[PDB]
This record gives sequence, C-alpha cells and structure tokens, in this order.
Amino acid sequence: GSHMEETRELQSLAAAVVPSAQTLKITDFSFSDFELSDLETALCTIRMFTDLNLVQNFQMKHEVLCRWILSVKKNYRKNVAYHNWRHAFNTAQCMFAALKAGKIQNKLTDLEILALLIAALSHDLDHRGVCHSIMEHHHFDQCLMILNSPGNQILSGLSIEEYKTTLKIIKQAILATDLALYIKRRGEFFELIRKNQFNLEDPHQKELFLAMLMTACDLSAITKPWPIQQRIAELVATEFFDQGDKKNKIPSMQVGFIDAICLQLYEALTHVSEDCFPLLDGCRKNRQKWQALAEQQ
Ligand SMILES: CCCc1nc(C)c2c(=O)nc(-c3cc(S(=O)(=O)N4CCN(CC)CC4)ccc3OCC)[nH]n12
Repeated sequence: GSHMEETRELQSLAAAVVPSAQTLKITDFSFSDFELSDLETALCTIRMFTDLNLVQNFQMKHEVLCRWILSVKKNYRKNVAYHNWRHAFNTAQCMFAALKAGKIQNKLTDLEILALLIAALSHDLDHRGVCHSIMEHHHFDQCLMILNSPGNQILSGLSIEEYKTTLKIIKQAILATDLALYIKRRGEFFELIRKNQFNLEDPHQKELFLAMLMTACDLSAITKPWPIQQRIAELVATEFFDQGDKKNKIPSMQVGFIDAICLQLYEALTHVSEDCFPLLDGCRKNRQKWQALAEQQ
C-alpha cells in the first residue's frame, strides 16, 4: 500500500478500542480468522501481548507496538498461499491459547513468552519456499531487522541482558519451525516424557520444550474443526502447487503427515499439560475424517 494508506491503517489501529480476549475468542484452540480483517488480526495481536502482561512488564508504548505489528504484517512476502501473515498470526494465536487455556504460561519466564510470541508472528517472513518440500528452512534475519527498525523497537524497555537473551530465544524459536530440526530433536523429548524424566527446570530441556511448542503451534491448523482444517489444507496444497508450476492423493497424504509428524507431538504436549488435550483431540478427529476420504468416500 501507499504511504498514505499505511498511515491511515496505523491511525485506525492505534485509536481502536481493543476488545477483550473473550470477545475476540483468541483463547479458544478452535479459533478461526477467516472472517477477520487485517485490522482485526492486529487488534487480536495487541490483546495477546496485553493479556500475557508483556505490554506492562516491558513498558511497551501503544504506538510503537501498533507500528511493529503493522510493519511485520505488511512485510510478509506477497502471493504466498499458506505461509503468510495469516498463518503467522494463527501460530501466535495458538501459542496464546496454549499459554492460557493450555495453562503453559506458569511454566515459562516472561522473556521466553515475549520471544515465543514475537517468533510466532515473525517466523514466516522472507518466505522462499523450496515431502522434502515441507522441509523449509526459516530465516530470522528479517524478524530482527524489523524488531530493530526505527519506530518499531518494542524491546526498547529491556535491559542489555534481557535483550540479548530474548534475541537468542527468538532465533531458536524461528529455527525450530524448520521441520528437519523438529524431526532431529523430538526423539529426545518423547523419551524424556515416556520415562517420566521431563524436567523444565533443566535449561537444556526447557529449550527443547520451547522448540517443540513452536512446532505444535506452527502445525496447529491440523487440529482445527473439520471445515476449518479442510480450508487450510487447501491453502497448503495451493502453495505447493504454485511452486510446482495429484489432488486424489491428498487424503492419504494428510493421514501420513498426521501419523508421521503431528499426533505424537500433540500426544506428548498433553503429558506436559492435560489442558492442551483439545489440540490432540482435534488432530485425532481430522485423521478420522481424512482416513474416511482416503478409503474412498
Ligand atoms: C506447510 C507444510 C507443513 C504442514 N502444515 C500443515 C498444517 C500441513 C498439512 O495439513 N498437510 C501437509 C502435507 C504433508 C505432506 S507429506 O510430505 O508429509 N506427505 C505425507 C507423509 N509422507 C510420508 C508417510 C510423505 C509425504 C503432503 C501433503 C501435505 O499437505 C497436503 C494438503 N503439511 N502440512
């Protein structure tokens, strides 16, 4: 958009009243953004930061937060069917739901939460594309550029060390969305859980969990109510077909993706917190739906 248009958008956002988390429904794991305008996703984002006490705990100026959110949004690579602002926004919303409804908040520090939210919203910036097609390598560089860009520095209130720590976690969180990295480190996570040895007090295990949580939120579309999951799966297919430039196999592949990548993760997450069960439940239900189709409806 033009300079004038971007200015009007910022004006509208900054002056808008931010509805409660309840009104926005961002606490629900089944949340959908289909009917929301970009402005509304921005208000939802502000609410996430607010109810997670980030605005307060880190002294974020309203205007700066609004500007940073809009700067992240407008900077998403255009013409990408799935990995775009909406997916990033949804990843952040799932993170918020997991921290609140999933009750994972009290297990993390304010800096880890700060970093996780920022990474969720920024992880698909500078999307380049590429089975092995779902093995994308993410890029945290643009995330940091925007975070450090004049007028958008929402971490300005952090001490030198808090800032250095936050950036380290942000980098780890973004890289964690690389499925190759998830596949590489998940074995350790699953075994710790299986042997009742999972310990969040252990720095290494805390870091491992944060990476697994990023993956869970990044793939959460697979847990949504059927009609919603069906539409987002179309977006996924469209993105791959756009790179290509078939469909009768989608059902079988969805089941394969769920069985090989998703289910065990949501099952494990449920062990860390039973309240995250909905994600597992939604995933199981979508597997059944896809299996029915695969066996030929
Ligand atoms: C964006 C890529 C990651 C991702 N996120 C979501 C929500 C999805 C999703 O719903 N579906 C896919 C998704 C995953 C695969 S796959 O590469 O894993 N495929 C199935 C498994 N077999 C091995 C047994 C290899 C080939 C294939 C197609 C997919 O989307 C089809 C619409 N990927 N995906």
